[PDB]
Amino acid sequence: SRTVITEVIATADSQGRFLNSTELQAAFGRFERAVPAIEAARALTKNQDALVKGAVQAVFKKFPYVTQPGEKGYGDSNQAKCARDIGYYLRFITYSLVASGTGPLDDYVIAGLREVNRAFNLNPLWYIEALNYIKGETGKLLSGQSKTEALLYIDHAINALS
Amino acid sequence: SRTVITEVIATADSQGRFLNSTELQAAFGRFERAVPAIEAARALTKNQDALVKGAVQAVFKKFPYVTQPGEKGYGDSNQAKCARDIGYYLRFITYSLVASGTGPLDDYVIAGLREVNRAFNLNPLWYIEALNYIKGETGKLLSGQSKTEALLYIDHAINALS
Amino acid sequence: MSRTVITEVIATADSQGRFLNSTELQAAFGRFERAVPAIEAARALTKNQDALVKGAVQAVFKKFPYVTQPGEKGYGDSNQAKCARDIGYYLRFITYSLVASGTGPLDDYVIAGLREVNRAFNLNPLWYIEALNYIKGETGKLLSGQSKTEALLYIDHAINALS
Amino acid sequence: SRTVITEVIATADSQGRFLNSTELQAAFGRFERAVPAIEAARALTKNQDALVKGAVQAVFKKFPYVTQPGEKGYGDSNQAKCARDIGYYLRFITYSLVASGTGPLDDYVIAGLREVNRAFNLNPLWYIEALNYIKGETGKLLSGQSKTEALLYIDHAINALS
Amino acid sequence: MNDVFTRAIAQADLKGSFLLESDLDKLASFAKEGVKRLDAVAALTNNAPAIISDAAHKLFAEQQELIQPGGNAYPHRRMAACLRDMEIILRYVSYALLAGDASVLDDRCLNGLRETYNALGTPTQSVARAVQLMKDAAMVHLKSTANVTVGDCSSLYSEAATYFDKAAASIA
Amino acid sequence: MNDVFTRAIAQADLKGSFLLESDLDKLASFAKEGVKRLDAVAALTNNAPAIISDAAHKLFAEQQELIQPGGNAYPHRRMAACLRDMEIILRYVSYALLAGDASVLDDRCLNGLRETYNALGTPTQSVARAVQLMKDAAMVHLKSTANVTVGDCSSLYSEAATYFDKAAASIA
Amino acid sequence: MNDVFTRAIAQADLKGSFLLESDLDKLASFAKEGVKRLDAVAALTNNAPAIISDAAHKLFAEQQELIQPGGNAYPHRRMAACLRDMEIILRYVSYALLAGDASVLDDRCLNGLRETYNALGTPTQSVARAVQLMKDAAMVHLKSTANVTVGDCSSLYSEAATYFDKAAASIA
Amino acid sequence: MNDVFTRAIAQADLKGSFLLESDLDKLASFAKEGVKRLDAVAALTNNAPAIISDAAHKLFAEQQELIQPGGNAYPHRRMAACLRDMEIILRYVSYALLAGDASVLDDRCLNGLRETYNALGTPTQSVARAVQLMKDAAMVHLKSTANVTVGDCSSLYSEAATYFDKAAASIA
Amino acid sequence: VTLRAPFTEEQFQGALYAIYKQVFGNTYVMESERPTTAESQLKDGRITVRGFIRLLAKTEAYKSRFLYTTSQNRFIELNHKLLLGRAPYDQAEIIRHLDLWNSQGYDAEIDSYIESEEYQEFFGEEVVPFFRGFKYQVGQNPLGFNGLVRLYDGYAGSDTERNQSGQVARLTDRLSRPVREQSSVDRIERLLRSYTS
Ligand SMILES: CCC1=C(C)/C(=C/C2=NC(=C\c3[nH]c(/C=C4\NC(=O)[C@H](C)[C@H]4CC)c(C)c3CCC(=O)O)/C(CCC(=O)O)=C2C)NC1=O
Ligand SMILES: CCC1=C(C)/C(=C/C2=NC(=C\c3[nH]c(/C=C4\NC(=O)[C@H](C)[C@H]4CC)c(C)c3CCC(=O)O)/C(CCC(=O)O)=C2C)NC1=O
Ligand SMILES: CCC1=C(C)/C(=C/C2=NC(=C\c3[nH]c(/C=C4\NC(=O)[C@H](C)[C@H]4CC)c(C)c3CCC(=O)O)/C(CCC(=O)O)=C2C)NC1=O
Ligand SMILES: CCC1=C(C)/C(=C/C2=NC(=C\c3[nH]c(/C=C4\NC(=O)[C@H](C)[C@H]4CC)c(C)c3CCC(=O)O)/C(CCC(=O)O)=C2C)NC1=O
Ligand SMILES: CCC1=C(C)/C(=C/C2=NC(=C\c3[nH]c(/C=C4\NC(=O)[C@H](C)[C@H]4CC)c(C)c3CCC(=O)O)/C(CCC(=O)O)=C2C)NC1=O
Ligand SMILES: CCC1=C(C)/C(=C/C2=NC(=C\c3[nH]c(/C=C4\NC(=O)[C@H](C)[C@H]4CC)c(C)c3CCC(=O)O)/C(CCC(=O)O)=C2C)NC1=O
Ligand SMILES: CCC1=C(C)/C(=C/C2=NC(=C\c3[nH]c(/C=C4\NC(=O)[C@H](C)[C@H]4CC)c(C)c3CCC(=O)O)/C(CCC(=O)O)=C2C)NC1=O
Ligand SMILES: CCC1=C(C)/C(=C/C2=NC(=C\c3[nH]c(/C=C4\NC(=O)[C@H](C)[C@H]4CC)c(C)c3CCC(=O)O)/C(CCC(=O)O)=C2C)NC1=O
Ligand SMILES: CCC1=C(C)/C(=C/C2=NC(=C\c3[nH]c(/C=C4\NC(=O)[C@H](C)[C@H]4CC)c(C)c3CCC(=O)O)/C(CCC(=O)O)=C2C)NC1=O
Ligand SMILES: CCC1=C(C)/C(=C/C2=NC(=C\c3[nH]c(/C=C4\NC(=O)[C@H](C)[C@H]4CC)c(C)c3CCC(=O)O)/C(CCC(=O)O)=C2C)NC1=O
Ligand SMILES: CCC1=C(C)/C(=C/C2=NC(=C\c3[nH]c(/C=C4\NC(=O)[C@H](C)[C@H]4CC)c(C)c3CCC(=O)O)/C(CCC(=O)O)=C2C)NC1=O
Repeated sequence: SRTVITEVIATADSQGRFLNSTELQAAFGRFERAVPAIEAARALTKNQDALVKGAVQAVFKKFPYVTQPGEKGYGDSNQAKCARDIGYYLRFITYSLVASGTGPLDDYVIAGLREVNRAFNLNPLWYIEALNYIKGETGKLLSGQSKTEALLYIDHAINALS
Repeated sequence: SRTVITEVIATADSQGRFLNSTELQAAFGRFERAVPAIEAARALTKNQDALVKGAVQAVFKKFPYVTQPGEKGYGDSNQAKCARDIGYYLRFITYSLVASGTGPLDDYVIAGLREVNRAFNLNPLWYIEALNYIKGETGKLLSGQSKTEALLYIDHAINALS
Repeated sequence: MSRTVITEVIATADSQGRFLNSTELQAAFGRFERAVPAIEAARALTKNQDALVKGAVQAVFKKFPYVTQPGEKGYGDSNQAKCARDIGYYLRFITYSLVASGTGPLDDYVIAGLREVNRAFNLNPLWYIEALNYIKGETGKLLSGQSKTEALLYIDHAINALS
Repeated sequence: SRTVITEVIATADSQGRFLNSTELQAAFGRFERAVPAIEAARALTKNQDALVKGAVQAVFKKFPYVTQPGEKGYGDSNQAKCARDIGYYLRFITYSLVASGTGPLDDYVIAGLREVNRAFNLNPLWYIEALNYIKGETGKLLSGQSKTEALLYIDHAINALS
Repeated sequence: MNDVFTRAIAQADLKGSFLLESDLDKLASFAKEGVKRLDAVAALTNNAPAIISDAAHKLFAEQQELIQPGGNAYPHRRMAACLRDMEIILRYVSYALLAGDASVLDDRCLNGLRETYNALGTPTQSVARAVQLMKDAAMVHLKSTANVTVGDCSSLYSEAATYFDKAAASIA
Repeated sequence: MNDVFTRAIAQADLKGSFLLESDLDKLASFAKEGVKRLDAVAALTNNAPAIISDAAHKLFAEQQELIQPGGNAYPHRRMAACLRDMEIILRYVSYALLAGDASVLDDRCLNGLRETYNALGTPTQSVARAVQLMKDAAMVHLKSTANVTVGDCSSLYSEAATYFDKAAASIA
Repeated sequence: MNDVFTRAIAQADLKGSFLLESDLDKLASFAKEGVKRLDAVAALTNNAPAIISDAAHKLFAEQQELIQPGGNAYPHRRMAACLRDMEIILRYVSYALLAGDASVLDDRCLNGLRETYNALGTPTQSVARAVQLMKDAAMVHLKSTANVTVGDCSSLYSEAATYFDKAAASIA
Repeated sequence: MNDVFTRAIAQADLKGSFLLESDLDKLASFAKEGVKRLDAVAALTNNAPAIISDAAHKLFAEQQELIQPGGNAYPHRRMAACLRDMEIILRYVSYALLAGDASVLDDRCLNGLRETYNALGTPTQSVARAVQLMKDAAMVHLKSTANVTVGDCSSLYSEAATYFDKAAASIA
Repeated sequence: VTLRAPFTEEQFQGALYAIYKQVFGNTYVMESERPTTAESQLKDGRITVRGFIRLLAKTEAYKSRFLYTTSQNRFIELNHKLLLGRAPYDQAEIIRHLDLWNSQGYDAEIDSYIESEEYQEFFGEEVVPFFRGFKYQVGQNPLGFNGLVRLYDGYAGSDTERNQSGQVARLTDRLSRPVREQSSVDRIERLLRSYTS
C-alpha cells in the first residue's frame, strides 16, 4: 500500500539514499497521530452495523425511485448486496484510519471504481449519499482529533466517488 | 528551495491531484516542529561570534600541519576566509533550521559540493571536524528537542562533507 | 573489455555496422608503429621493481612525515609493506598501459571507482600523487626519447585522475 | 583400518591364538607384491592431474546434457567440486594400492555412499564412467601385474558404485 | 512493499473482516514504542559509513584472498561494488527496521541477489560474512546512548538482528 | 573485447605478475607483423561484396532447396537476411583479424547465434557452409599479391582460417 | 495475422503455385457472403457492452466465490481487470469473425494468455465459463432479425461459436 | 513416554485432585487442533528427505571447513552419520510436534547427547546451526497449503519454533 | 504511432492507448492513474511524446509496477525493454545504470534512457516506442534478440507486479555469464586449492 511510512520509504528508495531528518519527522508525526486514529478505528468498528443500515435506508430514502420493481433497488439479494457494499467502504475507511494513509482505499476501492460503476450501471450518487450519512453519524459518534481524522478519509472517499 | 511544504506541494502536483490527507497532515507536523526550531535558531544565532572562533581554533588544533607555514591553514587571509566560510555554514544551518528542512542548506552547500572542494584543493575533513565541534557546542547550548534538531542538521551537513 | 586503440576502432565500427574504413586503419597503423617505444619503456620499468617502489614509499614518508608516527595510517610494519604493494600495483598498471598503448588497463583496473575506494578506507590522494611525482623523477632519468614521452604522458594521466 | 595384515591381526587376536602358516604366508605374499602395487600408485600420482581433468571432460563427453544452465551440473564451484570428488576417488584408489587391501575404499567411500548419493541425488554412474576413463588410461600408463591389481581395485570400486 | 500495518490490513482483507481488537491493540503498541524505532533507524543512518568501513576492514582481514590478484574484489571497481553492495544491504536493513517489516528487504533486494552473485561467480559466503560484520558494527553503534534518553530497546535489537540474519541467510 | 595485447595483460594480471620478457617478445612481434595484419584486414574489407556474392552463388548452387518456395531463403525478404548475416559474420571475422583474438568474434557475434537460428527455424548447417564458402572465397582475395609488397604471411592465412572455422563450428 | 484470403495465398505459395480455380471459387463465395459476415460483426460490435454485462452477471451469479474475500475478482481493480479481459476476448472474436480465420486469436488474443493466468493464479475454468456465457449472450444478439433482411446465417453462427470454443479451449 | 495429556494426568496425581473444567477446555482445544497438527506432521514427513538435503546444502556451503580433509565429516562415513543425525532429530521433533509435548524429545533425543558429541569431537555449535537451518527449511513446507485447506496455525508454528529452540539450546 | 503537432482529436486517444500499452506493458492502467495534466500538456504540444513518456516513467504507477517489487537488475531490464524496445546487450549497461541510479536518483536513471542518443535516433521526439530487438538492430549481440524473445513471452502476457513469481529477473542470468566467465578456468583451480587445503 502507500502509508506515510511506506511513502517515505519509497521516496528514500527510488532516490537511492538514506532517510534524512525530514522523512523521520514525517514518521514522527505519523506516530503521534496514530493513537487518535486507532481510537477512531475502534469507534467505527463497534458501530459497524448501525452505520451500515442507517446508510442503506438513507440512500433508499434520498432516491425513493430506486426501490420499486424493475430497477436496481428491488430484490432482497440486491439490498443485502447494498449492505455488503456499504460495509466494504466502511471497512476500508477504518483501514485507512489504522494505517493513517489513504493507501487501502486507493488499492481496494478507488483503483477500478469508475469502470466497475459504469459496467454494472451502478451510480456514485448512491455511495456519496451513504458516505454522507456515515459522515453525519460519525460527526456525533466522534469528537476532537479522531473526529476530523475520520472525517478526512470520509470526504476523501466522497471526492473519489464524485 | 526544499521544505516539507515543498515536497507536499510537489508530490501533490506531480500526481496532478488536490491535496489529500497525508501531505496536509505532514505539513501539520512540520507546523508543530516549526516554532521550537525557531527558538533553536535564536539560540544558535546569539552564539555565532563564539562559534566561528571555536570552529576556526578547532581546525587549528586538531590539525597542526595545516597551520604550519606553506600550507592551507597558514596565512591571515586564509584564516579570515576560514572564519567567513564557517559563518556562512552556520548561517545556512540557521536557514535550514527555520525552514524545517535542509533545503537552503542543501542548495547552498551540498548539491555538487565535492568538486568545489576538489577544485581549490580544500579538504572536507577540516569542515567535518569543525562541524563536529559545533555539534559538541550546540549539544550544551540546547537540550531536548532543540538539541536533537540542531544535531540532526549538523549531522546532515557532515554527511554531505563526508 | 579493456579499451585500446584497436578496441575503440573495432567498437566504433561495430556500433555503426560497417567494416573498418581508412581512418581507423590510420589509427591502427600509427599505433602499431608507436608500439615499439612503448614496449621498450614498459620493459625498462619492469626491470625496476624495487628502485621505484622503495623510492616511492620513502618519498611518501618524506613528504608526509606525520603519517609515519603512531596513531595514524602509516604506523605498522605490514601497513607500509602493503603500501609498497599499492605502489607496485600502480607501477604495474602504468607498464600495462604502456604495453597496450591505451589507458584501458589503467582505467578499468584503478581509475574506475577510485574515489569511492579511496574515501571509504580514508586514503589521501596526495599520497599517491607525491609517489607518482617521484616516479616522474625516476623516469626522467631512466628513459629517453619517445619512450620517456609515453611513460610521462601515462603517469600524468594517472596523476590527473588521482589529483 | 582394513588391510590384509589387519584382518589377519584381528582374526588372530579376537580368536586368541598365535599365528601359523596360512596368515604369515599371506603376509609373505603382501610384502612381496608391495613393490608392483607401490610403484603403480607412484605412477598414478605421477599422472594424476591428466586423469582427473580428462575424467571431467570424459563425463561431459558422455553427459553433456547434465551441464547446461539450469540443472545440477551447471555451475563453476560445481565443476571445482566435480574435479575435487573424482580426485578423492583416484586418491583412495592409490591408498588401496599402497595398503594392498580394499580397506581404505571400504572405510572411507564404500562406507555409506549409497544414502549420501540418495540425499544429494548424485548418480553413481557418473563416477562409474569417470573410472572407466581412468582404467582406459591406466591400461597404457601401467603394465603387467601392476596394471592387473590396479584394474582389480578400481573394478571393485565400480562394483561398490554399481 | 508493506509495513506491519499493511500486513495486518492484508490479513484482514484475506479474512474479509474488520481489524480485530487484539490486532488494533498490538498496532497501537507498535505505534507507541515506534519512537524507539525511529531513533534506532536514525542511529543506523548516521553511523552507516562507520559500519561499512568496519565491515570492510574485518572482512578483508579474515579473507585477504578477496584483495589478492584475481581475488573477486581485486580492482578498484570490484572494491567499489563490494562497498556499494554492503551499503545497499544496510539501507534495506534500516528500511525494514523503520517499517517493522521484512517485505521490502526480501522483495526489493534479496529476491535474486543469490542468483546475481552466483551468476558472477561471487563467493556468497563473503557477502554473508560482510552482512554479519555489518550487524555487529550496527549493534555496537546502537548501544550508543549519547544525546538521547535512556530506556529499553531489546525489541529493536532483536528486530535488527533478525533483519541482518534474514539478509545473511537469504544470500547464503 | 580483448585483442592480443589486452589478452596478454589479462593473463599477466590474473596471476598477479608483470609481463615477462618472453611475453613482451611475442607481443612486440605481433606489433611488427601488424602491418601485414593491416594488409590482410584491408583485403577482407575491400573484397567483402565479392566474397559474399561468391559464397552466395556457390551455396545456392549446392542447395537449391533454400531458394525454392517453402525454403528458408525463398521469400526475397529472407534473401536479404541471408546476405546480411553473411556480411555480419565476415565483418566480425575481419574484426577478430585486426584485433588478434576471437574475443570480438566469440562475444559480439557467436555466443547466442545457434539458438537464435533454432528459434527462427533457420538451418544452421547451411549457415556453417556459407561461412566455409566465405573462407574459401576470402583466402583467394587474401592471398592476392597485386599492389602490395611481397612476403610470407602463412600465419595470417592460418589465423583467418581458424576464425572462419570457429564461426562455422559455433553456428553449426 | 491472416484472413481467409491470405491463408489460401500462403498455402498456395507453399506449393509454389497459383491459386487453383477451386480456391478462387471458395474465396469468391466468401466475398459474396461477406454481407452476412459484416452484419454478424456489427451485431457483435454494437451489443458489446450488453453482452459483456450480461455475461458478467451470469458468471457472478453461477459463481460467487470470485467476489467474496480471497476470490479472484474482489477489489475494484480485479473486477475492472475481469471486465477488461472479457471485453478484449469479445473484441478478438469479432475480429476473427470479420477475418474469417482464427489467426488473430492465436496471434494476439491467446498468444500468452494461459501462461498469464497460470502466473497470476486466475481460475482458467472460470475464464472459459465467462467465454461460454458470452457465447450464449452473443448468439442471441446475432440472431436478432430486427433491422436486417432475412437469410440463412447458420454457418456464421457456427463459425462464431467455434471461435468462442477455440478461445475457451486455449484459455482453459 | 509422557504426552501432554499424560503430563496433565501426572500433575493431577501430584496434586491428587480431579481435572478442572479449564483443564478439559485446554485438552479439547488440543483435540480440535489435532487436525491442523496432522496436516503439519504430514508436511514434515512428505518433504523430510528434501528438507534434510537442502538444509545440509546450506550448512556445508555455510561451513566449508568440514567436508575438506581433517574434518569429522570428511571420511564420508561421517556423511552417513551426519545425515542420519539430521534425519533422526527431525524425526523426534516431529514426534514432539505430533504429541504436542516436548518430553519425548527430551528423553529419546537429548538426554545425554552433549557428552556424546564432545567425546566424539563433534563441535555441537555446528549442530546448532544445523537444527536452525532445519527449521528454516521446514517452516516453508509448513506454510505450504498445497492440496490442503488454508488456515491459521500460528500456535502450531510457534510451537515448532520453540521445539527447535529447545533443540538448539539443548545441543549447544 | 506518430503525433504530428497539428493532429486532431481522434488518434490522440490512439496514441495514448499505444503509450500506456508500451510503457507500462500490457498491464492494465485504470484511469484513476492517468496523469490528466500531462495528457492536456501533450495535447497542445507543450510537451512532445518524449516528454510525456518521461513523465509516465517518473509517475508513481510505473515505479509501483516495476521498481518497488523488483530488484535493480529486473528494473534495468524492464527500463530497456519498455522505454527502448530492446533487451540489454551486456553487463556493462547493467553496471552503468545501477551505479547511475544509486548515485544520482531514479530521475537521472530514467533521463539516461529518455534523452539518450539511441532514443533520439530510433524514435525521436514524436514516435511512440516499439519493440525493435526482434529485427537485427545495428551493433547488437545475438543476446539482444534472445533477450527480447525471453522478456516478451507472449502478446497476451505482460510484466505484471501482481504475480506469484514476484516479478523475478528473467535475463540477468542469461546476460551475466558471457562477459564474466573467461576467468572461470582459473577460479576453478583456485577453488580447488581452497578446498583441498
Ligand atoms: C471494494 C469492494 C467492492 C465493491 C465496493 C464493489 C462494488 C459492486 N457492487 C456490485 C453490485 C450492486 N450494488 C448495488 C447498490 C445499490 N443498490 C441500491 O440500488 C442502492 C441505491 C445502492 C446501495 C447504496 C446494486 C443495485 C448492485 C447490483 C448491480 C447489478 O447486478 O446490476 C457489484 C457487482 C456484483 C458484486 O460484486 O457483488 C460490484 C462489483 N465490488 C467490490 O469487490
Ligand atoms: C556561500 C557559501 C560559501 C562557502 C561554503 C564557501 C567555502 C569556500 N572557501 C573557499 C576558499 C578557501 N577556504 C579556505 C579555508 C580552508 N583552508 C584552510 O585554511 C582551513 C583548514 C580550511 C578552513 C576550515 C582557504 C584557505 C581558502 C583559500 C583557497 C586555498 O587556500 O586553497 C572557496 C573558493 C572561493 C572563495 O571563497 O574565495 C569557497 C567557495 N564560500 C562561500 O561563499
Ligand atoms: C572422499 C569421499 C567424498 C565423497 C564420496 C563425497 C561426496 C560429496 N559430494 C558433494 C557435492 C556434489 N558432488 C556432486 C557430483 C559431481 N559433481 C557433478 O557435477 C558431477 C556429475 C559429479 C563429478 C563427475 C554434486 C552434483 C554435488 C552437489 C553440489 C551442491 O549442490 O552443492 C559433497 C559436499 C556438498 C557440497 O558442498 O557441495 C560431498 C561430501 N565427498 C567426499 O570428500
Ligand atoms: C588494483 C588497484 C588497487 C589498489 C592500488 C588498491 C589499494 C588499497 N588500499 C587499501 C586501503 C589502504 N591503503 C593504504 C596505503 C597508505 N598507507 C600509508 O602508509 C601510505 C601513505 C599510503 C600508501 C603509500 C593503507 C594503510 C590502507 C589501509 C586503510 C584501512 O584499512 O583502514 C586497500 C585495502 C587492503 C587492506 O585493508 O589491507 C587496498 C587493496 N586497491 C586496489 O583494488
Ligand atoms: C539495488 C539493489 C541490488 C544490489 C545492490 C545488487 C548488488 C549487485 N552486485 C553486483 C556485482 C558485485 N557484487 C560485489 C560484492 C561482493 N563480491 C565480493 O565478494 C564482496 C566481498 C562482496 C560484497 C559483500 C562485487 C565485487 C561485484 C562485482 C563483480 C563483477 O564486476 O564481475 C551486481 C551485478 C553488476 C553490478 O552492479 O556491479 C549487482 C546487481 N543487486 C541488487 O538487486
Ligand atoms: C527528528 C527525527 C527524530 C529523532 C532524532 C528522534 C529521537 C527521539 N526519541 C525520543 C524518545 C526516546 N527514544 C529512546 C531511544 C534512545 N534511548 C535508548 O537508550 C536507545 C539506545 C536510544 C535509541 C534506540 C528512548 C528510551 C526514548 C524515551 C522513552 C519513550 O519514548 O517512550 C524522542 C522524544 C523525547 C520525549 O518523548 O520526551 C525523540 C525526539 N525522534 C525523531 O522523530
Ligand atoms: C551481431 C551478430 C548477429 C547475427 C550473426 C545475427 C543473425 C540473425 N539472422 C536473422 C534472420 C535470418 N537469417 C537468415 C539466413 C539463413 N537462412 C539461409 O539458410 C542462409 C544459408 C542462412 C544465411 C547464412 C534468414 C533466412 C533469416 C530470416 C529468418 C526469418 O525472417 O524467418 C536474425 C533474426 C532477425 C531478422 O529477422 O533479421 C538474426 C538475429 N544476429 C545478430 O545480432
Ligand atoms: C592505411 C592502412 C595501411 C596499409 C594497408 C598498409 C600496407 C603496408 N604494407 C607494407 C609492407 C608489407 N605488406 C605486406 C602484405 C602483403 N604481402 C604478402 O605477400 C600478402 C600478398 C600480403 C599480406 C597477406 C607484407 C608481407 C609486407 C612486408 C612487411 C615486413 O617486412 O614485415 C608497408 C610498409 C612499406 C610500404 O609498402 O609502404 C605498408 C605501409 N599500411 C597502412 O598504414
Ligand atoms: C492481448 C490482450 C490482453 C489480454 C487477453 C490480457 C489478459 C490479462 N488479464 C490480466 C489481469 C486479470 N484478469 C482477470 C480476469 C478474471 N477475473 C475472473 O476470474 C474472470 C473469470 C476472469 C475474466 C474472464 C483478473 C482477476 C486479473 C487480475 C489478477 C491479478 O492481478 O491478480 C492481465 C495482467 C495485466 C495486469 O497487471 O493487470 C493480463 C495480461 N491482457 C491483454 O493486454
Ligand atoms: C454500415 C456498413 C454496412 C453493413 C455492415 C452492411 C451489411 C449488409 N446487409 C445486407 C442485407 C443482409 N443482411 C443479412 C444478415 C442477416 N440475415 C439474418 O438472418 C441475420 C439476423 C442477419 C446476419 C446474422 C443478409 C442475409 C442479407 C441479404 C444479403 C444477401 O443475401 O447477400 C446488405 C445488402 C442489402 C440487401 O441485399 O438487402 C449489406 C451490404 N451494409 C452496410 O452499409
Ligand atoms: C491421515 C491423518 C489426517 C490428515 C493429515 C488430515 C488432514 C485434514 N485437514 C482438514 C481440515 C484443515 N486442515 C488444516 C491445516 C492446514 N491448513 C492450514 O493452513 C495449514 C497450512 C495447514 C496445517 C499446518 C486446517 C486449517 C483445516 C480447516 C479445519 C478448521 O476449520 O479448523 C481435513 C478436513 C477436510 C479435508 O479433507 O481436507 C483433513 C482430512 N486428516 C486426517 O485424518
